[PDB]
Amino acid sequence: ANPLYQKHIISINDLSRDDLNLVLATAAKLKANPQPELLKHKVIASCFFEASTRTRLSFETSMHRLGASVVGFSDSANTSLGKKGETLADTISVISTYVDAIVMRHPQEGAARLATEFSGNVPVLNAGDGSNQHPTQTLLDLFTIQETQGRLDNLHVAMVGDLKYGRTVHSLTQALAKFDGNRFYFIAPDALAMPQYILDMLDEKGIAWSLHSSIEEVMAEVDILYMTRVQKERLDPSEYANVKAQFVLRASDLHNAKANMKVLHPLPRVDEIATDVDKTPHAWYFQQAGNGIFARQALLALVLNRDLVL
Amino acid sequence: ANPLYQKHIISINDLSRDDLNLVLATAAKLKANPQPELLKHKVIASCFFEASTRTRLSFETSMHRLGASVVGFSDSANTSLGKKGETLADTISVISTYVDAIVMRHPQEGAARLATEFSGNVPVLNAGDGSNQHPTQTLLDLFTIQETQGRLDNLHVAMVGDLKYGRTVHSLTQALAKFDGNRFYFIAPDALAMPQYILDMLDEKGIAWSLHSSIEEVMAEVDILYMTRVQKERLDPSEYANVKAQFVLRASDLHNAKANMKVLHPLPRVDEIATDVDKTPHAWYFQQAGNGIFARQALLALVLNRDLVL
Amino acid sequence: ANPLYQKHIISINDLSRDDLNLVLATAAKLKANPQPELLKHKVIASCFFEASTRTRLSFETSMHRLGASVVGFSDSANTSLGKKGETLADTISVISTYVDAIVMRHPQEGAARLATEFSGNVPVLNAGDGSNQHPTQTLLDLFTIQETQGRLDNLHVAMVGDLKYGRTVHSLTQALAKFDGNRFYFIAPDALAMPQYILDMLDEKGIAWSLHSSIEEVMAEVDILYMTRVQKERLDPSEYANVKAQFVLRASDLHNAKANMKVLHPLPRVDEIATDVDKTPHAWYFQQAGNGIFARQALLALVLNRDLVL
Amino acid sequence: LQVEAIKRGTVIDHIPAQIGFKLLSLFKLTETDQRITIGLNLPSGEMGRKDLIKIENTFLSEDQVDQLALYAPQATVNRIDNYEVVGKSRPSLPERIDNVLVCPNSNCISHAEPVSSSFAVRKRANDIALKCKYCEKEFSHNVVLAN
Amino acid sequence: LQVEAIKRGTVIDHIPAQIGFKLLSLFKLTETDQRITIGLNLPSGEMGRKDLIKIENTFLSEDQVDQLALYAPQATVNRIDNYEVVGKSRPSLPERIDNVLVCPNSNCISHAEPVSSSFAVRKRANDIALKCKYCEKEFSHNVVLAN
Ligand SMILES: Nc1ccn([C@@H]2O[C@H](COP(=O)(O)OP(=O)(O)OP(=O)(O)O)[C@@H](O)[C@H]2O)c(=O)n1
Ligand SMILES: Nc1ccn([C@@H]2O[C@H](COP(=O)(O)OP(=O)(O)OP(=O)(O)O)[C@@H](O)[C@H]2O)c(=O)n1
Ligand SMILES: O=c1ccn([C@@H]2O[C@H](COP(=O)(O)OP(=O)(O)OP(=O)(O)O)[C@@H](O)[C@H]2O)c(=O)[nH]1
Ligand SMILES: O=c1ccn([C@@H]2O[C@H](COP(=O)(O)OP(=O)(O)OP(=O)(O)O)[C@@H](O)[C@H]2O)c(=O)[nH]1
Ligand SMILES: O=C(O)C[C@H](NC(=O)CP(=O)(O)O)C(=O)O
Ligand SMILES: O=C(O)C[C@H](NC(=O)CP(=O)(O)O)C(=O)O
Ligand SMILES: O=C(O)C[C@H](NC(=O)CP(=O)(O)O)C(=O)O
Ligand SMILES: [Mg+2]
Ligand SMILES: [Mg+2]
Ligand SMILES: [Zn+2]
Ligand SMILES: [Zn+2]
Repeated sequence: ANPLYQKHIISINDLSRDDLNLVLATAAKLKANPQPELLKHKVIASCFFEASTRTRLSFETSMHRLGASVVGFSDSANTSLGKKGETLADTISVISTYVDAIVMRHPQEGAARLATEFSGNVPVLNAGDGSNQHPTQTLLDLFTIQETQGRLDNLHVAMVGDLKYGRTVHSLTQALAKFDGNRFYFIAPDALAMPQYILDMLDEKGIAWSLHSSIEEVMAEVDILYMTRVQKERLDPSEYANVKAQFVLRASDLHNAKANMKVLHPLPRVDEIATDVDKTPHAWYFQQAGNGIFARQALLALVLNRDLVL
Repeated sequence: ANPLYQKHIISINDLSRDDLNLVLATAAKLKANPQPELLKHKVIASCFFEASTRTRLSFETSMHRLGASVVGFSDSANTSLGKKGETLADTISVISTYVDAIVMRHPQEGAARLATEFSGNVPVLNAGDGSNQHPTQTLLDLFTIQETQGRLDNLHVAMVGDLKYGRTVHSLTQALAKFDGNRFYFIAPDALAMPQYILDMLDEKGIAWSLHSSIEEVMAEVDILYMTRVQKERLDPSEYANVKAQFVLRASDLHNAKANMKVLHPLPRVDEIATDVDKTPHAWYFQQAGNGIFARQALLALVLNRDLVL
Repeated sequence: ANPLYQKHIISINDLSRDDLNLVLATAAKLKANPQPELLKHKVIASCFFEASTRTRLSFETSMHRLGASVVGFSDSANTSLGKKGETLADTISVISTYVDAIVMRHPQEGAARLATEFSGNVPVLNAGDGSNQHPTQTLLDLFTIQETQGRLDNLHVAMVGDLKYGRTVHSLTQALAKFDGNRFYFIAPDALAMPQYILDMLDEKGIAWSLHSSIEEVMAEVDILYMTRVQKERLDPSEYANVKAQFVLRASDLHNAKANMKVLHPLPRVDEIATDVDKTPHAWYFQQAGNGIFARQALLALVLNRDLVL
Repeated sequence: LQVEAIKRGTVIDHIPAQIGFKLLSLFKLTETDQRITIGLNLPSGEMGRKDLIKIENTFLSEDQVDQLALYAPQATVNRIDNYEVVGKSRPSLPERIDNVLVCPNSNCISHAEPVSSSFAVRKRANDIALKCKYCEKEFSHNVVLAN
Repeated sequence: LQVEAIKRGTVIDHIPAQIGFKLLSLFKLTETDQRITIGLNLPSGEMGRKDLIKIENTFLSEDQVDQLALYAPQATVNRIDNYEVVGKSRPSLPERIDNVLVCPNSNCISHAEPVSSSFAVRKRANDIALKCKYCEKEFSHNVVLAN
């Protein structure tokens, strides 16, 4: 079987470079040549305990494109966990008797990891756990970088905004650090800096990173400009001075960008990317979102099938 | 056609022993040999006006396993009944022009019965109506007892907790009373006793039942120990002294149980079953839940198909 | 100085029979011969941190009938304790630099006692502290019992309703127990029984008391029928079965009542005394309430004025 | 002896078994720089098994000795000086217990406010009843927890 | 020797001051009938002051010994039989610590749910890093020890 068959997908920290390349190669194949019946007779749970537009809808669309069925919920309010006091543990214990895989997003860090301890042989795919990890976002992010840059090595990547609570950049930084010669630029308010456990990992691997107080400092040298939203639903009230976006990208700020540079954003944006950026050739956040379909089909196919031959 | 073809499934009181055995026999067949296209081209409404995890998800998973499509809602808040003042009657009147069967759970006793009066030729399956009936729970309960005990006759069954509001034990007691020589033990607070209409039925049939103030009194003789949750969303405020579980099963309490005894619970549990019970060979509430798939597939297959040949 | 001069008045348990008699003697005197200027140049705080009609309004009226001025609040919501997070300790520490006495009611037991530890030389008068004590209620009650029965000894006294949370009957039972040969009947639901510390006190003093499940049992021998409201704002949710009055006195219940028997109630009543009782000669709860003026005038005179009124 | 003699301080002898640790925890006796020697589950001819606490250069007033009465009513408190027992006393039931206990009435003012806990102590039947200075409710000592 | 030698059991030596009493709590060491002797604030050659705990006929569980590495890295665990030291070692840092610690991340799922805590352990030269199995956040052991 392929290395990802029947594996839980919880944290980028558990995945190798080869694992990531496998998903990306499989994504490119499915995009080029769809497999409408690959997951026929599979039923998959989509269990979202906090809000989502892109992650839930692309995941479910992906399941349907491969011929699987879907059950689940987008709100926990009408589950027995919402109304009758049921633990997450018991919730996972019963749902895992119904379905072939569980896709879950949850407001508490570690929820996906905990689910794996109650799901027996049923693989759990982490659609986001609090401010911790967001593996499938990273998969589609990598895919999009690979598509536009032709490579995952020797890139200049800037990450902007809320890096402390951005589960997107935690997963993405760890993934890009598995490749060679990547250089990182962290542009964030002090209160929302990239956490030390990320930085230490970069140091241990001899990867160059630096802090900057403006996009302008690095605009001329970046291949990927990854913008993020302030995670206000995660902020401690003591951090409320940081609610408004501190860095606001406008079309005029792109004047000295490399022609090949792409602006990414896992979305949704509030104000950190002005709408006049949308029509520039650098805007690629909607194309990025669209790539969620191919990454997530790829992941589903690899976890629920022993072998794929194109 | 089979006796259950196109029948409403509202109350165990309307079903015979033969009906119950038919579902159980059909459940065993489907578990052994799945029929992925049995309900192809059927569309089924899953209409939940109160919370559910197991009943809704297993029902919908069951529909997909047989190849049917599903529409419905898990919250009534965004139906026209929730926002525009529409009656349940009218709601059933229109939905029954769309679908081949209606699965419904509702906080008011009698709602499922009322639905049958507006659904014309469309069968209604009661997923729970207030504290009244819960037929499909009983179907999976019987299936699980049959599997573990080898029989539905001459059993010693203990039911513990909120028997007044437990729609699960109302349906289950009526079903087991259709079989021979079963003996019942009711362990409940006085305020939440098994209702008199149940007891009278047991008396009319010459079935032995008795009340007990502890599990310990009966542990050594029970084949099935059926635990229940206090139905706090049903309690009158005058009954609030009974909110906490009065009977708490722990691993240590099982020391004198029959080796073959199984602990069941329709779920969710709050505290009435401690987690140290989960690893004992007597814990069977998760296996029980899993059996909801086969009972509910069986029921759907029998209601929507004239004939099944294995 | 008189024995009560500058004394805190917190609990009947701290007062002797002589103290009680002194208040009543003083009350009789001021009623016969008002002293409108006795407390001229006093300023007294009326500090109510939970609801009151009778206690606050009669205390304040008494202050004015004696020539004193009044400051305070009837709601804590707009004090700095209510809005700025101030402790009760600091509230008392500042108010006691302003006034000559503090009258306080509070929803926590022990609040008045606490106030005395921060009020320096300024007397605290407990107008009710949670379900604990209500000494000035007891003073007016004793005055009323004495008025209508001619004595405070050798009486048959029934107390009905919520005895567990009635600060009224805690104080009154302790007071009457300081007189000789009184006999008590306690008519309460088991969940709201008279507290053990009261009963132990009766037993040490050799005082006869008994429990009864109906008013009718004792109607023929009671001199004082002391009715109480169920203290719903003090009930645990687990005691919500007792919210509704379990004993409802109506005019027809009074047929075999002694001619001298008075019905008392510290008020407010809900339904425990039907309005048809109001016009019978046994109804004395409004007269009782009016006696609060004489008792509270007396107490203020004794606490704030060195000499005995004559 | 397994726990050697001291030059100066207090020796609490004849502590019932399982109480020695409770005393150290409750009265914060280890919150000092003075040398402490403790024996637990020691044999006794008088009690069978016993605990023993020695605290050097530290002395206990009659009141402090009395606070022990609730846990070790038949303990012996030895005042040691120049290796010599210069005083022996036994705990007497105190009039009150302050600071260390918490009132079990959840609506008591003592929980919200900067005051020290305080309970009056009395013998009731064969039990010890504690009456809170603030709320005036009375409890069996068994249900009155420590901080 | 204020606290004398024992026949068979365990002697935990070189426990830093104000830690010995904490060990008696955490490891429920006094919840036994076995004879126990404790020296607190004893003079020490290498430490100046120390605490010392002796438990007869009793040995520590594994990882309870590696819990010791967190609370008292410099402590010496002596295994004693027939009045002789036969096992002598200092507890080394384990990779993993389960059950006893609390994740300081308040939004960690480990608080709300019935699982056992679990941390991976590594040294950063000036403190110890504890990494939560669940939330994947890393903390100084100084911060985790505020359970
Ligand atoms: N320098 C000293 C002297 C006395 N002790 C202790 O003080 C306690 C009691 O002193 P002592 O009167 O000498 O012993 P007993 O006669 O047995 O006293 P009692 O009869 O009350 O038990 C004993 O535990 C003893 O070890 C001590 O620790 N250090
Ligand atoms: N039968 C024994 C033997 C030794 N000890 C204690 O065990 C500890 C260590 O044993 P030992 O090697 O004899 O002492 P040291 O040589 O000083 O060891 P270290 O180098 O660790 O200080 C000492 O505190 C000693 O009192 C004991 O209580 N009972
Ligand atoms: O200071 C002491 C006292 C006693 N012990 C130890 O406790 C045990 C008793 O030694 P003791 O001599 O002190 O007890 P006892 O005969 O006086 O009898 P009681 O008054 O306690 O009823 C012995 O095992 C001894 O080693 C000490 O180690 N140190
Ligand atoms: O078993 C023991 C060990 C030690 N002690 C007491 O501890 C003190 C130290 O005596 P030690 O002999 O144990 O210290 P040390 O020379 O071994 O030097 P370190 O290992 O501590 O660095 C002495 O005061 C002694 O009374 C005991 O009472 N009992
Ligand atoms: O919310 C963000 O800002 C980034 C990221 N966003 C998404 O995954 C997109 P969505 O919330 O619509 O599924 C996330 O962590 O949830
Ligand atoms: O809720 C219970 O305690 C028992 C019973 N439970 C169920 O049916 C399981 P669920 O509510 O998750 O569908 C019910 O009557 O709803
Ligand atoms: O509230 C009661 O039922 C009795 C008693 N009532 C009064 O004091 C009358 P009031 O609340 O109007 O001042 C009390 O304890 O507050
Ligand atoms: Mg002795
Ligand atoms: Mg040494
Ligand atoms: Zn109190
Ligand atoms: Zn954590």
